[PDB]
Amino acid sequence: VDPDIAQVQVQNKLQSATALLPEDVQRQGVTVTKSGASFLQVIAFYSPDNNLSDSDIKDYVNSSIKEPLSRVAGVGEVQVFGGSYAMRIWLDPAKLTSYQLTPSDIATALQAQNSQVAVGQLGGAPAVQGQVLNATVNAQSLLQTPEQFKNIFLKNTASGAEVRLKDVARVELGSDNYQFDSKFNGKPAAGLAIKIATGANALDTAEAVEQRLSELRKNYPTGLADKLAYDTTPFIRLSI
Amino acid sequence: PGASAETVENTVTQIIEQQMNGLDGLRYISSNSAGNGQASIQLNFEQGVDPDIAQVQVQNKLQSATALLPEDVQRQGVTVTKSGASFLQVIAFYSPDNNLSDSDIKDYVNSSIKEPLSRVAGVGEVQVFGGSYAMRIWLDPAKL
Amino acid sequence: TPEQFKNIFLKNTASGAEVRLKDVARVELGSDNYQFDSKFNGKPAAGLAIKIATGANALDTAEAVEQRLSELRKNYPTGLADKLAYDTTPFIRLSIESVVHTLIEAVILVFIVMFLFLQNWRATIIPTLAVPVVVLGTFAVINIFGFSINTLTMFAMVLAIGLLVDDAIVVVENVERVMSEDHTDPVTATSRSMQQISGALVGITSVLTAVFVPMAFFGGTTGVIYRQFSITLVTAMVLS
Amino acid sequence: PGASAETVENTVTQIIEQQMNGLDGLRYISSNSAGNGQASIQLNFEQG
Amino acid sequence: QLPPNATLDRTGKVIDTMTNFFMNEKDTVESIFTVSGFSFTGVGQNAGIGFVKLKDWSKRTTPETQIGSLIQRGMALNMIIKDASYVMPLQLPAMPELGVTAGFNLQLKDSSGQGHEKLIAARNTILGLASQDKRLVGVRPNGQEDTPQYQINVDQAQAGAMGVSIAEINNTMRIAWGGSYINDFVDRGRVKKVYVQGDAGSRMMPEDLNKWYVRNNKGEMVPFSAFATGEWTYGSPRLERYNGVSSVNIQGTPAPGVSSGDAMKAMEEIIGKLPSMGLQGFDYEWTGLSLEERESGAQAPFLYALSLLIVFLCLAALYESWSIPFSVLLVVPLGVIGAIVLTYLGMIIKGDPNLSNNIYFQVAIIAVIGLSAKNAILIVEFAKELQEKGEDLLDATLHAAKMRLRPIIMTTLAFGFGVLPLALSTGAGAGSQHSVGFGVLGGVLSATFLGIFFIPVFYVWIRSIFKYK
Amino acid sequence: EDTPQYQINVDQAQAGAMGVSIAEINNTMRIAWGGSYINDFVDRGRVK
Amino acid sequence: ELGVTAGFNLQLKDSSGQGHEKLIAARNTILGLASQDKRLVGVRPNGQ
Ligand SMILES: CCN(CC)[C@@H]1C(O)=C(C(N)=O)C(=O)[C@@]2(O)C(O)=C3C(=O)c4c(O)cc([C@@H]5CCCN5)c(C(F)(F)F)c4C[C@H]3C[C@@H]12
Repeated sequence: VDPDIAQVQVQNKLQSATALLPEDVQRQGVTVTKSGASFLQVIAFYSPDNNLSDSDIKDYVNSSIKEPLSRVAGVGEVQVFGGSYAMRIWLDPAKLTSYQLTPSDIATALQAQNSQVAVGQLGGAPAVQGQVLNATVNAQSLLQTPEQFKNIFLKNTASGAEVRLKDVARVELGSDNYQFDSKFNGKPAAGLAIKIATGANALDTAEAVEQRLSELRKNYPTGLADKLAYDTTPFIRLSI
Repeated sequence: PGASAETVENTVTQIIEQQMNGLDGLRYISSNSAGNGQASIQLNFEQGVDPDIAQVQVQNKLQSATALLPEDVQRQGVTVTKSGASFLQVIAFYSPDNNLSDSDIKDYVNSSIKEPLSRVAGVGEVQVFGGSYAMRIWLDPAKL
Repeated sequence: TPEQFKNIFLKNTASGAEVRLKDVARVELGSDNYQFDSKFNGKPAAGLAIKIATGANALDTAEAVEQRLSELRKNYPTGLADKLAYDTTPFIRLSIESVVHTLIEAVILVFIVMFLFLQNWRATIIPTLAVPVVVLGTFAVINIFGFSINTLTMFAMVLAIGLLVDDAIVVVENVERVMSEDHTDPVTATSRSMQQISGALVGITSVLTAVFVPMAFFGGTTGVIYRQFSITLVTAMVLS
Repeated sequence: PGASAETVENTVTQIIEQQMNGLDGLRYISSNSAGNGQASIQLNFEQG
Repeated sequence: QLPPNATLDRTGKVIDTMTNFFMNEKDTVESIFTVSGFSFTGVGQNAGIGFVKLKDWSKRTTPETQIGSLIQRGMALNMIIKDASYVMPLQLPAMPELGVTAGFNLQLKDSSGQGHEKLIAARNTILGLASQDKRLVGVRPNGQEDTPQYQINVDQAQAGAMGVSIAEINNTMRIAWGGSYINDFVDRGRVKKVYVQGDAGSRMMPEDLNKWYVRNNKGEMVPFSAFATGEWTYGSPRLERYNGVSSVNIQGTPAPGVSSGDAMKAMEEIIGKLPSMGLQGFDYEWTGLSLEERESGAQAPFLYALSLLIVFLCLAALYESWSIPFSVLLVVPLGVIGAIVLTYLGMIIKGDPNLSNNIYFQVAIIAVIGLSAKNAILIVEFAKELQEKGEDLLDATLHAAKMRLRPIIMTTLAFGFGVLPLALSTGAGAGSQHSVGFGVLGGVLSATFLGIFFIPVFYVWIRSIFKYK
Repeated sequence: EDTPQYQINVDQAQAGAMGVSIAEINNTMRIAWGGSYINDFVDRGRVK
Repeated sequence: ELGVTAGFNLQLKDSSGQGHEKLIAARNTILGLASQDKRLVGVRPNGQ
């Protein structure tokens, strides 16, 4: 049975169950993948001097190394075990009771505040006679920093005082998942796996990855090293 | 929507673009990110590649990529089309004696002459250069 | 109707006055899209641009488009007319027809060369009769393998006329000489002539088929062009 | 569910058939909208 | 193309000056269809396109009524219409499937990562250098150009205090300044759309924002002015990427007497000056038809070599020798000389950029090799037979040449008369026909006047070195 | 293998006297103990 | 695969948007003349 045809049939059937899925599940997104090539090699990105945390490196591989490695010839797929940062708000139950607030209120204040405004264009299509200029109106309204998140408005006290997010919660940039601890050699670590592409020489793809990696090490954050935790190329070279 | 050419690029463009790097038979990729919020990615395959099967492949790569898209982008939908290079024909509809108006002409080509031709054998794409009647409500800010 | 949208009820004010849609807005039947202004000969017009599907004959698609339009015109409103502003199909036909004119011209010119050398109607006719069989047969073989009639296939047929008459010419040139030397009958000479002529016949065919065979193997767009010439040429030479 | 045939034609069937263009091999499209709330659009393709 | 931030109305004024010109070129022009707001490169109020249908090829025989004559006169539009950035008339590609317009397409890649500004600086050096090369016509950036934008900044803090949601402001401002499709009505049995948007006077200028109000949680009306402010900014309307790297597309056309390859080589030389001038770290790639041009020229040396080899090996198997296949191979240059010579002279005399090394020329050379080989086999096969029958080599070679001459000339001349029609074609498709014809015809002529003499001589030489039996 | 787990048991009637609504109780806990993903934000050009 | 039952199938199609009651009116006129014509036998409306 042709693999591609099987995957597309499944995704198409999947389109008929999504409305019936819980909003939250839908929000994360549901993925369909297929069986295929084995991993040629896994590279472990680790901090020898304990300078960087796991969250930090998984984020670095994700924002930096994943895409340059994908364009390397022969690489069908690049997978990273890991994820980036998330903004985290941890709430004191007591501090909330003090100001008559409930977790839901904090949620409502966080949906409104963190939004992207969309406006339109100055000229406009059915424009007035004698319009000379058309431009684009854009509004920057999203929040990017932790401090912006802590100043978010919640309520005004009877005294007229201001209760913001900082008052009832601790706001930090933190990990997306706390479920897994990954290390290489007792040191914080993250892992990236390479899958060879169809109709390819692994021996040659492997050499190409090595050379791309060579260029990216120069721009590494302080304290990062890269080494191989898995390699299958020695087997194949030896067998030939 | 509401995003700059630079956010459309890092958020949507490059993320979609990296998923499609390992596709079989891909000659080259060209991409565009625009200030209106629109992103476009064109993929060119090598002679020999069946177009029907290549379409099923891109779509299979995109199901995982859509997750990593921002939520407002997923909400607006992501479109995958087999694409052509040049128009074979451009047909003009017009009034000689001006006994018919353009809004009327444009409506008749969108309601009566477009779908049948788009469904003519071998046709593929059909673009319209006029519009269709719509109910337009134009608000006064003051009176509101 | 737009009146029903003007009577939409919105609110009541404190006085108790009803606020309907007309009060806050103007309602009109307008347009879905206000983006483009299209004109034909400087006058208002609408247009339909058609981009053909992959894997299809432009000529055939064009006829179908027009045939559907023939049925559509009967139900047209009184003012409507339609013309083709941009059509590429006419050149394509004129290009196809030009080459067929060239083919006919070449056959006539080759006949004359042969007549100038052969000098007998009887001698000249035999090589000439080969041309209908070789060309008709090649067209047949090529359609078994899915090659259409196009400029490239047709250029190859024109290139082949001087080439496919060679075996025939090398046969009758000799029978004719044999006879003027030995004064033998048409059948005796032909059998003798055929013994001396055969080594040459196989050799000429072999060279002429082998030069054109490596082209078909080359891939890419250039390969698609090369294989039109090589299937036609190779088929023609074996047939000859 | 609960819909009139007219409501299924306006709200459901027409919206869908409008997106049904650009299909390789399409001989014809036939559709039905009914009082039991159901719409069926059948698409017939040419041989091969 | 018009200047940045242009209105649809300003674009329609230019398309009218353009349409008047074509509608007045009566001898060569039948019709025009125009769309303002649409372009292949992008949709914007500034963009525009026109489809011009010329008169029947029959009615256009004079030089003035030719296609390039039209294009050159229409290139005066750039100078006439001051407002527009560019007004460029462009021919279709030979195979329109492979492109929109003929010419060259290139991508300048920022391989180093220097910038977007740096990249545009490079484009503009390349643009002015290309203006000053006489082998080039109409070099232009393809794509949108940097435009002034209007940036609105909303103070989140004051928004929180007045009590207006940033999410709500978006709702009020998305429906007001842009449109919103809400629901559907039926017109004549067909569902249409209902749109809500503000009136044109309200959405025209930055000051018009002040006319709109947003309701707070207390239910009051708060001016847009209270929570936001606007500044005019400058930026890129659209960013382009080629193969994972940021790029710019540059498209142009060869000048009237120059070939496509020559224009391509001129551009690459210009890019070479980029480092010396001071912008370094820039790379380029070819795309579209130009990519393909590059690739086809490349495959030709391998094609010629492989074809020569198959002939050589087949001859050995057929004739059980190694020496004789070499004698037939040696005569091959004689035919190929005429082919290149007619093409080059022809181009010079005829003034034709089309008569050059192209795919059609390559098919012709293959044909010439087969012709030369065929001519050589006829003399040589017969010679070996006589030698095998006891004749001494010189006598046998000489006898063969006389016996096989009339046959050889007659066949060679018929291949020549066959391609004379291709060579002298005046109709649609003539350029392709000529490319094949001249190459084949030249080879015929050289083979007949030089190759025939050389076939006996090389055979004698090889056979003397390696004696039969 | 099966493992020990913990069940909260909410009395609607005690809550009713208090005034509290069931879905309010349910919502509190989902966010408090469970956690919630509200919306995306941009940091360094990547949406998180 | 074929439910036609060896009967000519005619799809009276309202292409001018006259309406359903007008489409039915047209059908009624067509079915009258058909019954009258000797060549045509058993021409029946298919739906409801
Ligand atoms: C994002 C959270 N999490 C991140 C921790 C991952 C995630 O949860 C997903 C999912 N649900 O999709 C998974 O894939 C995962 O669960 C999984 O399957 C793993 C493995 O099995 C695995 C392996 O087989 C071999 C190696 C290599 C081979 C050579 C040396 N060791 C490694 C490696 F060490 F590199 F990390 C792993 C890691 C996890 C990742 C999980």
